[PDB]
Amino acid sequence: GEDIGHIKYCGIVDDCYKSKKPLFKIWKCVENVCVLWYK
Repeated sequence: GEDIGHIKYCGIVDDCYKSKKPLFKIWKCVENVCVLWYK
């Protein structure tokens, strides 16, 4: 299990990642933390 990574307690609404023009939806605000693509 993880242990204090590089989270930031949610992003803002739907832009957790740091970029105003990404390539694909990955980082999202979930569980009050930054989560990647999950199927």
